Amino acid sequence: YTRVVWCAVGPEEQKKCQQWSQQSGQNVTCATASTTDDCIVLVLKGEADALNLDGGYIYTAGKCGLVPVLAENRKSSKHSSLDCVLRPTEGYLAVAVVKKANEGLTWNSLKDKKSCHTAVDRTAGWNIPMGLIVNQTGSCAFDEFFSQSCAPGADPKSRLCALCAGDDQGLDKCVPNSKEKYYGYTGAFRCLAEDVGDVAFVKNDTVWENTNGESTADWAKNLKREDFRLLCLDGTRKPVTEAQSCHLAVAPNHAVVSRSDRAAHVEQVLLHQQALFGKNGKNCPDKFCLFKSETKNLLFNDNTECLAKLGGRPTYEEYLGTEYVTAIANLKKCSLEACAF
Ligand SMILES: *[C@@H]1O[C@H](CO)[C@@H](O[C@@H]2O[C@H](CO)[C@@H](O[C@@H]3O[C@H](CO)[C@@H](O)[C@H](O)[C@@H]3O)[C@H](O)[C@H]2NC(C)=O)[C@H](O)[C@H]1NC(C)=O
Ligand SMILES: *[C@@H]1O[C@H](CO)[C@@H](O[C@@H]2O[C@H](CO)[C@@H](O)[C@H](O)[C@H]2NC(C)=O)[C@H](O)[C@H]1NC(C)=O
Ligand SMILES: *[C@@H]1O[C@H](CO)[C@@H](O[C@@H]2O[C@H](CO)[C@@H](O)[C@H](O)[C@H]2NC(C)=O)[C@H](O)[C@H]1NC(C)=O
Ligand SMILES: CC(C)/N=C\[C@@H](O)COc1cccc2ccccc12
Ligand SMILES: [Fe+3]
Ligand SMILES: [Zn+2]
Ligand SMILES: [Zn+2]
Repeated sequence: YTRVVWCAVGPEEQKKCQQWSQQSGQNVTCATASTTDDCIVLVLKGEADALNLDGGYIYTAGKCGLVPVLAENRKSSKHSSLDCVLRPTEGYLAVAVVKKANEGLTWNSLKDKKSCHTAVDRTAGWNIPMGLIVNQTGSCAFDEFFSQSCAPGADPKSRLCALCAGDDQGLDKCVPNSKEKYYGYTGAFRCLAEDVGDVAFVKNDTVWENTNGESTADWAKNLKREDFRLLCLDGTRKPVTEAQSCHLAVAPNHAVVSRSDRAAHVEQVLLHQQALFGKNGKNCPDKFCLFKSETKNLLFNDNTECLAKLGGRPTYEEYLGTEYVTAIANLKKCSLEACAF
């Protein structure tokens, strides 16, 4: 009680966690796994308490009895009167992004192109676009739709991993952690920016955060918003300013999950942790900021303003929404209920 073990995915999340652990006075400690699924297993066993998950994994976790505790909440124009912790979460926009110079590439001509996914089983990077594609083609052969992909977490020797690059040394090709060059929102967008892939499946925010000087990372320094287009489902292409009307779906925010028996305790610690290291935390800019990691989205997305209370004490199914749960169920038919472990 009062002590929470956080599960870090990969070495860079471990390093961030160790620092947070140090600054928390060991009120938070760290477990590390190579994959998010392994972190989920550590939580089930009771060897870790919590990690922040994409909605695709909240679905995995939820079937195993884990619960949403607090959600990532980003910058808002509406509800602005309300305190961030009490403000409802809005959801992010899942988009398909292409290079402008790649003229005449539309939603309807993606077959045999090269693709960049955040990771297998993630909302924007996988579940939404491949759910749409399985539906549209009436085929479960989503391994044969694109000529080559980087989809971290797929078989490293299938074409779904052909475009993945591994780490500094070429090791760890296609691992679903940040050692993979093209892992996650930032990695998938980089995959597109370097013209390894033709399309990246990311969220609206990723384009903005890595273009027009917002990043300063060497691959992203010279990236310009006007050089990218969104692919809409009507066959159109739009500027990245038109995400409201050109997206694949609205995605439930990333959320902290814990075993239901630990939820209350995890919630209490985390609220106090963000008072100290969150956006206006006592200690953030000065000693440690929970929600920064130079564009890398380690443990939390860099654009998190705060972690919000849920309210309505939602199950994972109500948190994800029936719309999203049925999408995943339908897609998982290709690869009807149980915990995977
Ligand atoms: C790909 O297609 C599948 C199969 O249709 C989609 O599942 C279908 O989509 C709709 C939208 O969620 C579901 O209909 C709804 O269901 C409830 C009660 O059934 C109803 O009250 C709603 O107003 C709405 O009519 C439908 O259940 C579902 N069909 C099946 C067989 O499950 C799936 O969503 C698609 N995948 C993606 C990413 O679009
Ligand atoms: C580690 O956790 C303990 C217990 O929650 C914290 O101790 C409390 O600190 C606050 C602020 O200093 C006080 O108002 C309480 O009276 C303390 N006692 C309790 C409730 O046990 C401690 O601050 C935490 N350390 C860090 C740096 O996060
Ligand atoms: C797409 O994402 C971007 C980046 O998150 C959003 O632009 C931000 O909007 C907030 C408040 O709405 C502003 O205060 C920020 O300055 C913007 N960020 C940057 C870096 O430009 C944009 O609103 C999103 N669009 C949609 C349709 O959701
Ligand atoms: C008690 C419940 C209803 N309240 C908190 C959560 O459900 C919020 O979850 C959600 C978070 C983000 C997007 C979402 C889209 C549809 C439905 C729920 C979403
Ligand atoms: Fe996501
Ligand atoms: Zn919409
Ligand atoms: Zn409920």
